Amino acid sequence: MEIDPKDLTFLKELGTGQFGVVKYGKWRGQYDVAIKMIKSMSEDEFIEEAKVMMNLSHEKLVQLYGVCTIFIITEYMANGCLLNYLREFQTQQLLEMCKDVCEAMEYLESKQFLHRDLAARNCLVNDQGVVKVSDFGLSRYVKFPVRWSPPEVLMYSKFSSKSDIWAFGVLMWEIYSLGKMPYERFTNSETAEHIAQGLRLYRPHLASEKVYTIMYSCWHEKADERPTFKILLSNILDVM
Amino acid sequence: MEIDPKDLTFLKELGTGQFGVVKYGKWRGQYDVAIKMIKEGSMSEDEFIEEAKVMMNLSHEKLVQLYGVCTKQRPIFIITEYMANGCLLNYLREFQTQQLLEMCKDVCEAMEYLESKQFLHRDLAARNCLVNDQGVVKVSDFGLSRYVLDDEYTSSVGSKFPVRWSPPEVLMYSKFSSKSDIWAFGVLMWEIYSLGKMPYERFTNSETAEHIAQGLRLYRPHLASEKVYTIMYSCWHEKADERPTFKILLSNILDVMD
Ligand SMILES: CC(C)(O)c1ccc2c(c1)[nH]c1c(C(N)=O)ccc(-c3cccc(-n4cnc5ccccc5c4=O)c3F)c12
Ligand SMILES: CC(C)(O)c1ccc2c(c1)[nH]c1c(C(N)=O)ccc(-c3cccc(-n4cnc5ccccc5c4=O)c3F)c12
Repeated sequence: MEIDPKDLTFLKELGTGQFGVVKYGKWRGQYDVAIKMIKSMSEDEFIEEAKVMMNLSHEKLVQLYGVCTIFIITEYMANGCLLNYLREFQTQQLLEMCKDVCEAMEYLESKQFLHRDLAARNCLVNDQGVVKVSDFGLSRYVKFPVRWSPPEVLMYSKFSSKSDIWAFGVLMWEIYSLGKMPYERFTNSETAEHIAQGLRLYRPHLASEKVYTIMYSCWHEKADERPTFKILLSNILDVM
Repeated sequence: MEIDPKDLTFLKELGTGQFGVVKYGKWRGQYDVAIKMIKEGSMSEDEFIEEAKVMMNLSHEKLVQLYGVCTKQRPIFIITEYMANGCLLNYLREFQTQQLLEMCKDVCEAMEYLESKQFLHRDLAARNCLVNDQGVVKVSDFGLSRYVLDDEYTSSVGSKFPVRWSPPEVLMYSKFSSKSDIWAFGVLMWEIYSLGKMPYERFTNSETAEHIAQGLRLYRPHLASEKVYTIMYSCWHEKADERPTFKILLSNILDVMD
C-alpha cells in the first residue's frame, strides 16, 4: 500500500493534468512506474478511498501500485494518452480499443465503482497498443466534461452506472472519429442545452451501422433505457 | 488579457475557420465581439498563450484588435473586434477602381505596422482580411498559423498549405520573413483587383509552385492600371531582398492615388 519515496527515482516529465505533473521513473530499482505528484485535492478523503482503489485490479484498468502520503504510483503506459495516440488504424483495431475500455468499465460496474469522468483523455495506451482506463473515481477529490455528460447529470447531478454508459458512447465516437473533440460547433453551455433537446453526435466515417447502433444506444434520453456494460461488451464481441 | 466567460454572450455563428467555429457575441453586456473557439487538440495552446501577451499590444486602426482570451476552461476562446461586413473575399464577390486602391492602402497600413513591430502575419490573404460597417478593410489572424497542429496546414507540401500566397523561399525552404508577407500582399492586391478570383485558377497547388519556379506570375487584372500592376508585381521578385518593404509599398500606393 504505502511506498517509501527512497524506493522511487524521478526521471522524465510525462505531462501535466488537473492534479499536477506526472513523471516516469523506476520503483525498487527495476519497475517502470508513472508517479503522479499531486500539487488541488481533498487528500484525506482520497487517502481513505485509495485502499478501495488499490483493490480494483483488471488488465484493462491502469493499476495503482501504491501511494506516498502526496504521490500516486501507477502502472507505466509508454504510449501515453489515447487521444494523442488516435491523433498521431484498421477498423478492427478501433473496435478492439472500444472492447478494451468496455471490459474495464464492465469490471468497474461489477464492483459498483463509478468512473465519473470517462473520456479518451483519461485512457492510456501501453507499448503493445492495449488501451486501459485511468483516473477512475478521482474527480470526486478535485465545464469541458459537459460533452461526456447525460442530461440527468447536467440538469440534476445524478451520477450512476448509466452516466458512465453515456460517457462510454462519446468515447467510442472519439475513437472512431480518430480523436475529434465532441460537438465541435457548440460551446460547453450550448452542448448542455442542445443535447437535452435531442442533438446527438453524428456517425463517424469509420463506424459501421452496427458500431453506431452500439454508441448511439448509450445516449438514450432516459437512463433506464440505456444498456449496461455487460450488454455493451456482448454487443461489441458479437460485432467483432 | 484574461476574459471571464460570464462576461460574454455567445450569439450567432459567423463561420468556421482552422481552429473551429467563430461566433458574434457581446462583451460586458455592451461591446460587439467576435469569439473564435479553439477546438481542443487543434492548437499548440501553451505557446499561443505566451505569444497572446505580444498580440494584445499590437494595436492599429487597420488591424482587427485582439481584446482577450478565455483559457481557464477548454475549448479556449480568442475574443476580437467585430467586423460587421465579414470576409473581404465575400465583400469583393458580393466598386470603383479608387475604392479598390483604398482597400490595398488599408491592408498596407496594417502590414507596415506589423513590419515596424517585427511581427510576421504568415498567412496574409483576402480570406484573412475583414470588412467593418464603414467598408474599412482590416487584417486579421496575424501570426496564428504558427500554432496550428494539423501538418496538412503547416507543411509547404501539405494539402491545406497556402501555396498560392507563398514565395519560392517559403515553398522550398520554409523561410518566413517580412518579405514572405510582402509576396502575399501582392497576391492580395491581385485578389482585390480581380474582384476575388482564386489566384492561379486551373492550377493545382503543386502546378502553382512549378509555375512560380519557372518565374511566371499572376496576370495583370484589367481593373489594374500599369502603375498598380508594377506595385503588385514588385512583391513577387524571385529574390526576397529585391522586394520592397511595406513603407515603400504604402508610399507608392499613396503616389498612385494622387
Ligand atoms: C511518453 C509519452 C507518450 O509522451 C507519454 C505522455 C504522457 C503520459 C505517458 C506517456 N504515460 C502517462 C501515464 C502513465 N500511467 O504512464 C499517466 C499520465 C500521463 C499524462 C500526464 C499528463 C497529461 C497527459 N495527457 C492528457 N491529455 C492529453 C490530451 C491530448 C494529448 C496528450 C495528452 C496527454 O499527454 C497524460 F497522458 C502519461
Ligand atoms: C455577418 C457576416 C457578414 O456574414 C460575417 C461573416 C463572417 C464573419 C463576420 C461577419 N465577422 C467575422 C469576424 C470578426 N472579427 O468579426 C471574424 C471571422 C469571421 C469568419 C469566420 C469564419 C469564416 C469566415 N469566412 C472565411 N472565408 C470566406 C471566404 C469566402 C466567403 C466567406 C468567407 C467567410 O465568411 C469568416 F469571415 C467573420
